[PDB]
Amino acid sequence: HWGYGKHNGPEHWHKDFPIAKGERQSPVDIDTHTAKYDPSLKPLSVSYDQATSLRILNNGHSFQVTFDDSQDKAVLKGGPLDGTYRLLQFHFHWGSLDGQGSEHTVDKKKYAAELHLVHWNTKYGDVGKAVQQPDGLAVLGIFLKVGSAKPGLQKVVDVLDSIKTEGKSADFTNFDPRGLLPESLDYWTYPGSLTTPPLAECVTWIVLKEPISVSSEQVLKFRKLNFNGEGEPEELMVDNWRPAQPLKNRQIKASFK
Ligand SMILES: O=C1NS(=O)(=O)c2cc(-n3cc(CCO[C@H]4O[C@@H](CO)[C@@H](O)[C@H](O)[C@@H]4O)nn3)ccc21
Ligand SMILES: O=C1NS(=O)(=O)c2cc(-n3cc(CCO[C@H]4O[C@@H](CO)[C@@H](O)[C@H](O)[C@@H]4O)nn3)ccc21
Ligand SMILES: [Zn+2]
Ligand SMILES: [Zn+2]
Repeated sequence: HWGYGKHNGPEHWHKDFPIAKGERQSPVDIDTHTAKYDPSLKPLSVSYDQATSLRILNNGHSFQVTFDDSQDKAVLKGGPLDGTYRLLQFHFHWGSLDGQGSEHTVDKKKYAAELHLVHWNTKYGDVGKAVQQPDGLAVLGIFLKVGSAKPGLQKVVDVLDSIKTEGKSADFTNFDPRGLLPESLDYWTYPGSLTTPPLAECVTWIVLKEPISVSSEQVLKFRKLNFNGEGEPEELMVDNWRPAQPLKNRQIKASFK
């Protein structure tokens, strides 16, 4: 009923999810010359030392690594946020070729991929309640460019052969998501939405300025995953990105000059 193909892709999503044409949809193009430096924005606090990864799963739209969010173990605070947001999962969006794959763009530039670390506001008790609130989630977005390998991604890439098709999962304990972060935490921020159905308008977006570099071999492994289930016609999981949506009545703020 929804995907990234011609007949069920982003241009169709509004029929089942009318909020797709809403006032705070994501992703957006980040126009760097219109984003305003906000000296009131605090440094982002990423506290991932006690993260407990659980599983890696092909859900037919991406692959995701899930975390134990039943306690304040891996949390995001600070930056534009009030209160504490627990890490639930990370996943990626990527392209069929290196010149596309990201969801956010920077002055219309598309990156080869984009990493989303999804966190929810503990004031609302569980993620299902958080997605119904305008400040319920915080998603840390990180761009990927192709160049050198990212050592902290290799443990992910090497297990993808075991979750090739929709529905497959595997144990993925003791994975440290700090290994996926760039050096700088300079960021842009704006209020937006989930980028997949149900497209709920519950996200404070925090998009890092500095991309991470991954190797061509690493992204090639992303592109060997399948959207389909085992035994169905093979359709490579590539181009699983929603394009930029209208900014409408929103301001993007920068944490840096
Ligand atoms: O593709 C995307 N770009 S995204 O960052 O906007 C983004 C955000 C999301 N979210 C959806 C939800 C609602 C609960 O669902 C979650 O239920 C948990 C168990 O409680 C997890 O087991 C499970 O992983 C799942 O995520 N929260 N975030 C999904 C896709 C995307
Ligand atoms: O003194 C200040 N420092 S400030 O930068 O914090 C600041 C911000 C503001 N505003 C922020 C907004 C919400 C976004 O709407 C904005 O985006 C445009 C394109 O999106 C149009 O919708 C509209 O023209 C608009 O510019 N409205 N006003 C006013 C004064 C000051
Ligand atoms: Zn469906
Ligand atoms: Zn995402």
